[PDB]
Amino acid sequence: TGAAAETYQGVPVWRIDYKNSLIYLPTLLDADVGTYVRFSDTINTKGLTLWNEHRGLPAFPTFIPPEDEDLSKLATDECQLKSPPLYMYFRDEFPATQLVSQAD
Amino acid sequence: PAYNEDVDRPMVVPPDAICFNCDKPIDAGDVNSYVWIPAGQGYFFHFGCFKCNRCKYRLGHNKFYSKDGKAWCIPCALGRDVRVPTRRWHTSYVNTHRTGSRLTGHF
Amino acid sequence: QPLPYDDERFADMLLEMEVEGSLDETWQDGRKAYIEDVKEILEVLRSLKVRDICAIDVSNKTSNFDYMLFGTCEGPRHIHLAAWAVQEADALKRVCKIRRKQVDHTWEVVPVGRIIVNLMQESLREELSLERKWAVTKCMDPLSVANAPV
Amino acid sequence: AAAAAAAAAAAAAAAAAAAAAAAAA
Amino acid sequence: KEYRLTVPYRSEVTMLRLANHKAINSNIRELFKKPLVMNNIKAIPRDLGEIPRDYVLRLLFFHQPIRLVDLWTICKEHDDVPLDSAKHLRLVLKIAKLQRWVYAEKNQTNNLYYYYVHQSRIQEVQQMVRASEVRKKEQESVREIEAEKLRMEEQERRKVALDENIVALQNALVSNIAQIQE
Amino acid sequence: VKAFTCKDYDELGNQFDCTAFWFPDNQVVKHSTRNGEVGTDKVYVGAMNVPVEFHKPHVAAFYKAAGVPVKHVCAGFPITPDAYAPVGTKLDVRHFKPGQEVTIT
Amino acid sequence: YWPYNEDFVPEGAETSRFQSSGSPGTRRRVLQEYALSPLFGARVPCCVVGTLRTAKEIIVLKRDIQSLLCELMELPQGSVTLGPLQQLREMMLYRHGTPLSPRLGDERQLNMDAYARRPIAARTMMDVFLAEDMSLDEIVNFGRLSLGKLQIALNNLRVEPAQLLVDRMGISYCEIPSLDESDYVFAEVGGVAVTDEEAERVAQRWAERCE
Amino acid sequence: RAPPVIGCTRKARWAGIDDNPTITYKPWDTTEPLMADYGWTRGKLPKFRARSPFHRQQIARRMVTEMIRKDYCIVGGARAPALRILADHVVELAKAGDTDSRQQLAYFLHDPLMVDKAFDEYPRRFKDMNAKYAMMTRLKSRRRTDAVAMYFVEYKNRDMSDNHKGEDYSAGPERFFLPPRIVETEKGIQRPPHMQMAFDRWASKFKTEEFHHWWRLRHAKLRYWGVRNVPHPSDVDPLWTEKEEEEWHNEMLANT
Amino acid sequence: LIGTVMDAHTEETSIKGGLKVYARNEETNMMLWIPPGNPKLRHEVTSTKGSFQHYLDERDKWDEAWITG
Amino acid sequence: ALFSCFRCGYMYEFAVSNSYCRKLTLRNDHCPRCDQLTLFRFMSVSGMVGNMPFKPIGVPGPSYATLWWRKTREGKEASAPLDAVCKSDRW
Amino acid sequence: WQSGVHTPHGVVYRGAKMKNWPEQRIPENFKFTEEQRFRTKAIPRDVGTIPRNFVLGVLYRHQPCEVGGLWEHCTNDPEIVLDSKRHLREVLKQAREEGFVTFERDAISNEWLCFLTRERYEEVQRIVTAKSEAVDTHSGLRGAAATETSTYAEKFREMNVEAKEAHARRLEEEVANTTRYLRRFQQREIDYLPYTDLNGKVNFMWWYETRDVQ
Amino acid sequence: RAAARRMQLERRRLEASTHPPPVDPTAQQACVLYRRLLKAGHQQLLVTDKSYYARKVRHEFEVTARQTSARVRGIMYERGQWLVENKLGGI
Amino acid sequence: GIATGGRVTNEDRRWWLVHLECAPDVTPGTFIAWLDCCGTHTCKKLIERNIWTIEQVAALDSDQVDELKYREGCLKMDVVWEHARTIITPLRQREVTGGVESELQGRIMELRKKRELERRREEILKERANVSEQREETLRKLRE
RNA sequence: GUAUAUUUAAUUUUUAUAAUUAAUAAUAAUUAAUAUAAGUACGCAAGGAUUGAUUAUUGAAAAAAGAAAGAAGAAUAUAAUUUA
Ligand SMILES: [Zn+2]
Ligand SMILES: [Zn+2]
Ligand SMILES: [Zn+2]
Repeated sequence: TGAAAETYQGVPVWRIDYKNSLIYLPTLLDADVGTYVRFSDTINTKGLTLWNEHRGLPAFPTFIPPEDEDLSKLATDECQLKSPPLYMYFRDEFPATQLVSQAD
Repeated sequence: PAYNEDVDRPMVVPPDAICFNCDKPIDAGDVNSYVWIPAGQGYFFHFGCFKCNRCKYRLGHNKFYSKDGKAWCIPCALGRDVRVPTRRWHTSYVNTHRTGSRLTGHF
Repeated sequence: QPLPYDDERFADMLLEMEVEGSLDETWQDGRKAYIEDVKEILEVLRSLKVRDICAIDVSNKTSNFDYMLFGTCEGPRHIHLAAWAVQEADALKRVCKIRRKQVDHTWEVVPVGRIIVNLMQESLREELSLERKWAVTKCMDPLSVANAPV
Repeated sequence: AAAAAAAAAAAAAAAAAAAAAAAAA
Repeated sequence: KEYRLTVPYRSEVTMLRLANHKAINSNIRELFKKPLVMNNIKAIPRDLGEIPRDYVLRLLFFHQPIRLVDLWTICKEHDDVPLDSAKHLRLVLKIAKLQRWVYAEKNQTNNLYYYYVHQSRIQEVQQMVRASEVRKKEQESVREIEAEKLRMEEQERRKVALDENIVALQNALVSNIAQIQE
Repeated sequence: VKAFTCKDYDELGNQFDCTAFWFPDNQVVKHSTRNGEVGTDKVYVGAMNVPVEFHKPHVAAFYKAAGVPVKHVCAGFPITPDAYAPVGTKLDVRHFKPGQEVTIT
Repeated sequence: YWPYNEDFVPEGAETSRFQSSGSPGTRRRVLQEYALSPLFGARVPCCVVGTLRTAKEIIVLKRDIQSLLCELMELPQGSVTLGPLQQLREMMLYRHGTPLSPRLGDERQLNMDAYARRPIAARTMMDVFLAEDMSLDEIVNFGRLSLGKLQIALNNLRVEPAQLLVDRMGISYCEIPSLDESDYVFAEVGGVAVTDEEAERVAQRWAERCE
Repeated sequence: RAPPVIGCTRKARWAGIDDNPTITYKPWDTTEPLMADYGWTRGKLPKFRARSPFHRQQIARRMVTEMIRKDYCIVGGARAPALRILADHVVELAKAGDTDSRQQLAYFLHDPLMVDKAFDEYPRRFKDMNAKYAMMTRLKSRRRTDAVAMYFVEYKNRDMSDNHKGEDYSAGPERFFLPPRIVETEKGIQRPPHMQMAFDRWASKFKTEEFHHWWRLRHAKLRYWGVRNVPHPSDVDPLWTEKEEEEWHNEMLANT
Repeated sequence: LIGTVMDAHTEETSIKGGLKVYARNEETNMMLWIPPGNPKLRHEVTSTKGSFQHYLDERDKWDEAWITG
Repeated sequence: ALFSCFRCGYMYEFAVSNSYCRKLTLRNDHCPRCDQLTLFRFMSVSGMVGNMPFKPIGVPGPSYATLWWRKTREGKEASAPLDAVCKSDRW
Repeated sequence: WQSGVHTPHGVVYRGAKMKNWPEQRIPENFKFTEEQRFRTKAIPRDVGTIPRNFVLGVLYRHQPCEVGGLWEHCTNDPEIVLDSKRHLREVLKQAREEGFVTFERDAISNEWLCFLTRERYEEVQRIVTAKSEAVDTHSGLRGAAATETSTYAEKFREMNVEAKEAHARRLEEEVANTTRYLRRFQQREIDYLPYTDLNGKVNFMWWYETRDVQ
Repeated sequence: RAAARRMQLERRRLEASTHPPPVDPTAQQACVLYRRLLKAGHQQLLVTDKSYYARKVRHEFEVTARQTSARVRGIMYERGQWLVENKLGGI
Repeated sequence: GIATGGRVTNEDRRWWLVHLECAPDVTPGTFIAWLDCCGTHTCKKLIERNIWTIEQVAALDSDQVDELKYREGCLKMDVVWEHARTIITPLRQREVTGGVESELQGRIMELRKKRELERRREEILKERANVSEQREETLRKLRE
């Protein structure tokens, strides 16, 4: 038991840092540091499509950075893209429908 | 227990410790063959002198009865006629330098 | 110059923290209930002919609610009707309705945000004196935690 | 020596309500 | 095959426990636990003698009614006691009973109390009186020795002051000599 | 590459044990197709630059034949013809989106 | 099983403070002041010089290197300053881009049509700074002049300060690294937006304290 | 959220390090110089075979003491890297030179004389050396006993070393109790008087004849136990004789 | 809640931090680990310094409560 | 551990490591009270060098006799006459 | 130790300096952080034959010795071998453990007075006499002035016959002046080397010399 | 540490013994407290029914005090004083 | 700070400036060990060089830094030197004026209110005792 | 129902690269809590369902082409921390 090609399916992305070329996924892998992970784009979920007008469209075929911008002219905090919340409510509590009382 | 702690009382042997029976000094520096009993007061015996001062025999129970400053075995002290021992006569079977007495003491 | 509290050092630390203006800054919150809403609920209950309406503020005291309301009703049907009326009055910000099958035929509680209304019968109200407990309980003293465990 | 043990639930509601702080202190 | 011996850093308590070699000041607990033939731990020598008997008699006279446990506690409280473990005391009481000095007596309580025989207690009373007289004489001699010691201490102070004066003058002379060279 | 691990927090009080993956120099290393069969189009993407002496002779020969800078690792992705990118293209981490769904192998 | 024994701190011993004040508001205000404060140890480098030798050999010639650089940049003697000598790691597996990476002979901007970089040409580095009063344009001009002179000296090598530096001192590299933009643009401290007036007031206060 | 594999789990001998958040338990302060845990994980020294961790600690102490006594030591198997790292730690203690460091080294080693020798010579010997003070060569000659790789662990900067200068270890001396061979160009060196006296006292024991009787008795013991190539105690000859003593005395006087 | 500091994971600001607290209400003794950077768990060390004697006695109180429980 | 001169009774404390297992029960040392090399007898245990796995340092614990000896030699009453001479914390 | 950090600035001990230890200035603004100050250690000091003999001689001179009085007497004495008050306290502790010095809370004053054990008083007297005789025999210049020696003997006899308290005080003042004058040029250096005994306990071997600063 | 804690507990017990215990108020004090409570309620409260508040306080005074002990009566008297001073705790 | 890789950067300098707030009691004369990444070896070598304070460490020069880092064996001496240089000026300003905008008047008022509130608590306890004594006296009167 | 043969599990050690087809782990997991719809459909009335979301149930996996008797670590978590 051990070394084996495992494949987590549909892990949401959480944070992109294109200055340092880092992607943060809100999960923990059972893999050692330095492993060459392969990232692919999930094509559907819950009977829907990942790319669509309701959610958005990708940089098809890939992302081509503009000409004027220069990553060497930007700090690390100016080059981070945080994802919208994955959950809908505070998971310590319950949703307002199931909650006895809510503060708002 | 083992190694009875002697912090309160150092448990040292004075150079001029006199044999309880023959009344002669004990020189602990040369050898430890002598017999010491703290009983904390202090008692000292030569290995030879440990025998009863009256019958000059060993102690069956390893216990003696001091009388007139001299150690007399329980039979002699109680008055029962001394019965000659069989296993050994002139010894005491005690252990030298408190080793047979280190079991009891102050902690 | 000792201090009556069991833990003198911690009690002195807490007193200094409270005086310097740090406990209030840390605990400050603007989500307090509204006496106007309390009065509107009082008027609704009076219109529905509820008896012995009490409004006890619990914001200062350690609790999970502010401005608890207590009322006594003549029967389970009256309790259910009053609860429905309270929920309808809260309809604007209300998120969900109460059960239509009264689980407890002698006690119904409608939570309205920070405010909570408890409608009971006279017997149960006299049995459990929540009003007396919440009126007698002392406010949240920061030094109160400077005592022995229990 | 450091924790105080008390039986508050055995007391009546009135006592446990009007003398909780006094007993705890 | 014990965890303590397996520990990378053997503790001193475990080291002492393992130190069961047949030598002076070796652990007595381990030797006693070992078979009698293997080791040489013989019977504990005790003095069931006249001086211990007199000490026990004095303690009993002080606490006329007393249990064995209470007498042992009093002995423990007393600093310069020639007894230990209370087994020496029990043996002393046994020999005293055999010699008609101290006798036991049963009571309604499950325990029994040791009293002093009437035909032998009178000797203890005079023995205690003589001991008190000797103590008073020793105290008077100690007071005389204290007076002699204070006088000798005054003389010692005088001669020590003389020695200090001469030594200080010698040191001053040495320092003055050492100043000339520099 | 799997860079490190940290903990982040949502706008709400939700804590996520995030794993940060580093994306070194990435380039489309090769294009493949099994005799033009439909659906067999594949793009091979490199992972990280590497010296000449690092790789085995056959791997070095493969990269020399490709003409792309030598890469330590090369993965493959089945795609559609419209998704092709020229060999030697530079891929930025912004190829993905903050909130999308990724398959991690 | 507690991590700390009762004697971890000496009995009846005072402990030094670890934060300004218990008040969160004043703590945040002090944090904002310090964050918006200008850097005090910041020094833009006029030019980073580099040698293929080791620090234990370049320390002896460090002063001579400084004098020769000052002569080369046509400045009054003692006008330039040298930063700490930094020896780059002897990486068995080269990794371009790391600060402690031996600088290569060339760069892509210099030889775009090359299938590899030229071998290592610097194992130790030392920054050269001018007077802080010098403008950014002046610093850039001095760095470019020094770089051009050193490049010409190397080319002709393949008397004057450049030749002396190349031959005697042994330096065989020089660069003008980009500005350290890692600094933080504190537009919000403790969740509170930094108003322009507040930022200007903090800057004025720091300037007054410095003067 | 929790990781997939929860708790401290043992992995393969050669496995990578993952930064997944788990409660880490260390037996003690592994950062201490001479108190290092032995294990097959990358953060621990290799654990050479022993009957117990206490026995492993005893073996480590013996190896370090022998290294200090004579810089060069030949050790078989996984204990070679452990010995090298322990020697580096001893050098670090010596360079630190603190009284607490000296007391720690005294606790560790078996020989206070060797503790003093290390704390006296290693500071100046490795003042100019940063990190690696011990080298570990691998010998192509494997032990016939159990066919285990042998490693020659040596200290560096022998020239800067004072008591070990000009020593060549290509081949051991004629007798183990004689001073080690000396390079021809370094024949005039003189060792510290205290170390010289200690070595002379140690060698006198073997120079005694009762040692010759013990040697013959060892021949007899091994012959009885089963070791094959043990010549009969009738044929064995003493290691030390008068003519050899005077020749070696002349050699020692010449070497100084 | 108001509590003491039983332990701190790291000595300098970092996301991989965390701090232990021993809150003690009327009749509740809860020892909790709180991580920094959480927008909802606003934890503030209200004093500029701490007392090791206070830490010791509070730790003793927690130990007694845990044993009794 | 505590070691006491055989004759003098002067006691000194020193922890014993694994390297000196066969010198715990008995020792030989230059006692200060008597200016001669004298035998020293073990009396009590202070604490092992190092520490056992996964436990605090002081888990083995000094013996009560060692604690009492240390208290007598460095306590409030003992330190009072000397603390005035020089604050034990500094010079 | 260093004057500026271990003591407030301006505090200097006129004892015996350590060999090769550099007296380096420290800025007045210097101050430790409390945790570092707690974690700070101290170099072990000599508690052996010479320091204990010196302290016993000082106590023999001034049988009633207060704390400040004892320190001042030690500083005044020209045979100083100690280095600092910490060294003095360590030597006093060693003497107490050996069973030489006894500390008593004086009834007249709260200060802790010091006395010498009567059992050890004979040993102290023997040590003092032996040291005095050794110094007298070693001093080569001493005895060159027979007239001076005779006058000093006459002074000793005069002090013995009369009340010698004033004479002793004047001699103490003269000794202090001479010690200052000596310190102006010479100084007693201490040189130490650590070693490990057979028991495994790290100790220090010390030797004291006299160096002329000039 | 245990000895110090026991000593502190003994000191606190001594201080508590020195301090007086709670006492049962007299009829005049009870009437004054009731009048103050009624007047304060009438002046302050606006949501709760004044008649119900008066009835509840009357029932408390005439029932709970009699049912409980003297110490509880004194505690309730002090609590009523606290309520009068702190605005009835919010009503 | 301690984790700085290769050269020091404005990010590290700003980190040091930010944590200056978290280190209030630090004075320009503070002992050198407070400097980030200053190991035992580094501080021992600085003491040998007679450097005892952050002010002196910052006052050092490039040649001294080089001879400390490459001949004395000190490691990260550049890091500690940069720390001292970046922190000295705020420390000097703090020494000249400890609390700027700290509202010393506000702090004095807070201390006065703390004293007044403690005295008020003691007076409340004494008043409770007096009330208990008055109740006892009233009970005595009723008995009479 | 007391390791041999068959059988099965795994391996045969960096293979730049999963999948044209062979075989092969998950064909309605129900259930429980709360809310929506809705206080609706329906019912004489009291009364009052059907019902895809959230939570609970916590895990998520791809075989076949390259050079081989030391420790896949020059082992103290850096593919050299200066090092003589
Ligand atoms: Zn005899
Ligand atoms: Zn007989
Ligand atoms: Zn002795």
